[PDB]
Amino acid sequence: RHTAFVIPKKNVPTSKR
Amino acid sequence: SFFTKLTADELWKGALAETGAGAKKGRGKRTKKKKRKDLNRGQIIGEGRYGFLWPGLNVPLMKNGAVQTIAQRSKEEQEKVEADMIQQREEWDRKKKMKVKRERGWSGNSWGGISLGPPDPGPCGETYEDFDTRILEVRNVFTMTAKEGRKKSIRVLVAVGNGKGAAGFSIGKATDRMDAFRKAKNRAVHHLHYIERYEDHTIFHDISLRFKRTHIKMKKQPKGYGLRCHRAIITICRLIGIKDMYAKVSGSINMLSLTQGLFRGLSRQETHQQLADKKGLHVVEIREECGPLPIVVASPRGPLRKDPEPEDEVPDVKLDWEDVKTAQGMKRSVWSNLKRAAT
Amino acid sequence: KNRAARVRVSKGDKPVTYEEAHAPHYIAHRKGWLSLHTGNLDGEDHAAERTVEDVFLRKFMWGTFPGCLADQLVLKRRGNQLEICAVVLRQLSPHKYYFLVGYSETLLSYFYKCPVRLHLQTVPSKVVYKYL
Amino acid sequence: AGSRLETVGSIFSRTRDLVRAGVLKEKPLWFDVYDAFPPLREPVFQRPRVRYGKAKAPIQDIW
Amino acid sequence: EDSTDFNDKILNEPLKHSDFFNVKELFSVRSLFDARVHLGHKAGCRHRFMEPYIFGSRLDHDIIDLEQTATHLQLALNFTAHMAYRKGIILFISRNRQFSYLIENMARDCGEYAHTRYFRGGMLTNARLLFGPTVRLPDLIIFLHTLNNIFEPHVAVRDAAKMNIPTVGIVDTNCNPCLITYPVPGNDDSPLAVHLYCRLFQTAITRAKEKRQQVEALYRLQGQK
Amino acid sequence: CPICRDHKLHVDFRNVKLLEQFVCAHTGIIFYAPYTGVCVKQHKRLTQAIQ
RNA sequence: AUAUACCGCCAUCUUCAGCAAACCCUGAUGAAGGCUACAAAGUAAGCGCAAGUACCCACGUAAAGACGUUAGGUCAAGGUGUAGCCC
Ligand SMILES: [K+]
Ligand SMILES: [K+]
Ligand SMILES: [K+]
Ligand SMILES: [Mg+2]
Ligand SMILES: [Mg+2]
Ligand SMILES: [Mg+2]
Ligand SMILES: [Mg+2]
Ligand SMILES: [Mg+2]
Ligand SMILES: [Mg+2]
Ligand SMILES: [Mg+2]
Ligand SMILES: [Mg+2]
Repeated sequence: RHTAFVIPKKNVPTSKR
Repeated sequence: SFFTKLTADELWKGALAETGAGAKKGRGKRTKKKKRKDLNRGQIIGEGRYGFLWPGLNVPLMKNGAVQTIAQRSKEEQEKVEADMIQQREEWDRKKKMKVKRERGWSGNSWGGISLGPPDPGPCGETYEDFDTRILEVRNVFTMTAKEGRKKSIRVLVAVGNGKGAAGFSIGKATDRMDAFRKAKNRAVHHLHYIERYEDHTIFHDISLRFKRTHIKMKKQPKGYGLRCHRAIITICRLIGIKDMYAKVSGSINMLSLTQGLFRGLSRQETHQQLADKKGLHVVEIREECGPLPIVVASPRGPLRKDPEPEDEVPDVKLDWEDVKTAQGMKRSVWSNLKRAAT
Repeated sequence: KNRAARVRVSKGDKPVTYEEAHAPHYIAHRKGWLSLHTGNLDGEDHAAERTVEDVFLRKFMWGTFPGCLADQLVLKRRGNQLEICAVVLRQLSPHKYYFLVGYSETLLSYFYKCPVRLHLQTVPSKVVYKYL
Repeated sequence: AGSRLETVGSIFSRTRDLVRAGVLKEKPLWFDVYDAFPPLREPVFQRPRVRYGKAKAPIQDIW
Repeated sequence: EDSTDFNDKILNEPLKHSDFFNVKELFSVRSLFDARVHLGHKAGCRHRFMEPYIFGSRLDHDIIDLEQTATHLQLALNFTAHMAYRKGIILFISRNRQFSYLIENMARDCGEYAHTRYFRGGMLTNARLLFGPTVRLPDLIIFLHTLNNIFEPHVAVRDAAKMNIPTVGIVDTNCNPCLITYPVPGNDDSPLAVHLYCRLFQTAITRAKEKRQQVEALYRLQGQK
Repeated sequence: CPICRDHKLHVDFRNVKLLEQFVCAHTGIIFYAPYTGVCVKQHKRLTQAIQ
C-alpha cells in the first residue's frame, strides 16, 4: 500500500504579544 | 490501590512512548504505531453500571412539574444502554479508520504531480485563488552534526501557476514536510515569470537550450498535438497554460536544472511583434491547411523597411542530427510515437 | 538534569498556567502553597493524616468534576472546617454543578467527620500565563 | 504579489506583464510616469565580463 | 462619477507635457562644469558599463561627458518631481559619511526620508517583520552614492529592484548603472557637486509639492461653483 | 471505462454530441483507445457510429 | 522477561553558553552558508545564562542551569505498553 498522506488542517497562532 | 492510580495523560504519555530515545534517530519502526484514544469522549456524568437515575444530573430534575426521585433502571433496560453505547463507539472508530479517496500523481507513492492548493493569502488583502501548486520533487537530505549526528531534513521543489502565462518555482527546506510545502508555495508567488504563448496554446518558436548539464529541446506544435514532454514539464506547462508542445530532455535529468532551465528558455523567447519591430518587416504565417494564403500575424509599429532581406543560397545554421535522422527515416526506436493517454 | 515539576520547552504552542510554569525552587518566592494547615509547623501533630486527606480530595474532585477543573485545588483548613476552593470551566450546566456541590460537600463531611464547604470560581477558558 | 527576479527583465517589464496577466490588481504609482517619461536605457541586469585577447576599451586620450 | 474628473485633470494632465515642472532651468552644462561634475576616477578604477558616458581619459583621469548628464539629469528630475506631485515616498540613500549630515537635513527640509546609515539586511525585502504588515515602502529611492565603503554596490540597489522600486542614482566612473532605472553620470566625491545634486532634487520636490496645492485649490474652488 | 461506467451513455449514430468527444476538433481524427481509455469493444462501436 | 517500548526521578558534559520557531538574503534557486562598528545581509518571539531571590549585604555560598550527547541509570519506588505464568 502507498503511504497515506493528506493535507492537515492549518494551525492558528496561539501566542500573541 | 486507589493511591497508586495516575491520570489519563500520564498513562497515555508513557504508553505511547512518543518522547523517547528510540524516536530520536530512526530507532523505531512505524509499522504498528500506538494511537491515543480519548476514553471520556462518550461518557455522561451520572451513568454507571448499576443504572441509577440521579435527578438533576443524569436525568431531568422535574417531570410533569414535580421533582423526580432516585430510580434505578431494570436489567433489561440497562443492558440495552450498554449495547447502544458500544454501537456508538464502533461507529466512531469505524469512521476514523476509513480513508478518504486520494488522487495520485506520477506514481502511487510519488509526491511529484500532487497539488498543494493555492498559496496562503497575504496579510495585506492579497489572495492567490487563481493559482495552483504542484509538487515536483521531495528529497530527504541528511547532514552530519557534532551532537545529534545524522539529522533528517526535507527539501521540496514546487511550481505555482495561474494557467494564464504566470508561473514560478521555489525550494522549501524544513524538518517537517508540511512546513516545506508552505515555504516553497508561498515563496513561489514572489518569484513569478510571465511566459508568452502563441495563440495562448504554445510557444512562439523552437527552443533548444542547455542549463549546466541538462539539455532541453522544445518544439512548437499545432493545436491538438498535446503535451509530449517530460512529466515534470507537463505539470509546469499546464500551470503556464501551454496546451501543445514537444520537448526532449538529454544529459542530466536533474529536476531543479530542468525546472530552472525551462523557465529560462521560455522567458527569453522572441514574439512575432518583437521580430517585426526589430527587423521592421511583416511576419507572414504560411499554413498547409490554408494553402498559399499569406497570414500577417505581426507588423512593425515603426517605419516599414523598403529593402528586403538578402536571400541566402545556403544558411550556416547549426543543425541537430536527431532531427535530420528522423526526417530521413533513420531514427529507429521502439519507444517513440507510442500510444499514450491524453495530457 | 532536573525534571521535577518542570514543563519542558516546546515549539511555542503549549499553554501553561502560572502554577505549572514555575519549578519547585519558586514555591515560596513566586508561588504559594496549594494546601494550608498547621501540621507541618514546629511542635504540631497529625501531619501524616492531613496529607492523606489532601491526596484523596484532589482525586475525588478530579473524578467528580471530570473535564471541569481549570486549575489545581486550594485546600484550606480553619479549625474543624475544611474549605475546598476550585476554578472550574463553564461548559457544564449549573444544575449539574449545584448537584455535585451538594453531593460532594455532604459525602466528604461524613467521611472526614468535619464541615466541608466547596467554593467554585468559574472561568470561560483555562487562564494562560504564557506559551512554552 | 510581485516578482523579485531582479535579474529577469526590468521593473517595467515585470510589472507590465503581471498587471496584464491579472496578478497585480492595481498598477504601481510610478508605472504611469515611466511609460510617459521613460529612461534612455531599460534597466536590465547585465553581468560584467573581462576583456581578453586584443579587445580594448574605446576610451581615447584627450590631447 | 467625480473621481474620473479628479484623476484626469490632476494626475493625467502633467503626464501630457514634456516639462510640466520646468526643471531644465534649474541647471545648465556650465553649472555642472563649475561644480566639478565631469571629474571622474582614474582609468584603473573605471567600470565597463560607464564607458559610454566617458568623454575621455585626460592623463589617466576619466572625464564624464556633461552633454549626456544634462539629458540624464532632466529625466531624473522630471520623474522625481512627478512622484512628489503624486505624494510618493522618496528615500535618499548615501553611505558617504562626509555628506551624511547634509543629506539628512535636506530630506527633512523637503519633507522626505533618508537612510545614510548602515543598511540592515531586510529593510526592504523584509519590511513586514521589521516595521509591520501595514508598512508602506518607498515609491522612489534616490542614490546620491551608489557604492558602499568597500567600493561595492549598495545592497539597496539590488533590493529596490526586487521590490520593483524605481531608483535614481548618481553613478561615477567606477559604478555599476545596470539596475539603476534613471542614472545620472557625474562626480559623487567632490563636495561642490553633492551640494548641487541635493539643491536640485530639493528644489524639484518642493516645487512639485507646491504645484499640486495650486491644482487642487482650483479644482476645489471651481467644483463648488 | 468512460463508456461502460455510465449505462446512460449509448453509442449510437444519432448521438452526435457524444461522438464529438472522441474525434479531434482540429484534425477530424478518431482518437485511439489508450488516449481516452475506452475498451476495444467500445472503441470499435464508436468508430462504426462515427463512420 | 524487555530500562533497546516508556512516564516518572536523575547522572554527565555544565567548573558550558548557547538552542530555536517564523521570515529574509547569498550560492546560476546543489548539499550548504549568513561577519567586518570608519561595518560588507541578516532580523528574531520564546527557552537558558544573566537579573532577581534565600542565607549574615553590593561579596561569597547555595539554588538554578536550556537544547542536545552517551538507545547512560533505574520494570526491584510506584505506574505502565508488549509478551509470558494461572493447582
Ligand atoms: K528514562
Ligand atoms: K516499575
Ligand atoms: K512492565
Ligand atoms: Mg501502488
Ligand atoms: Mg545536579
Ligand atoms: Mg566616485
Ligand atoms: Mg536509557
Ligand atoms: Mg549571588
Ligand atoms: Mg549547585
Ligand atoms: Mg540565574
Ligand atoms: Mg542501555
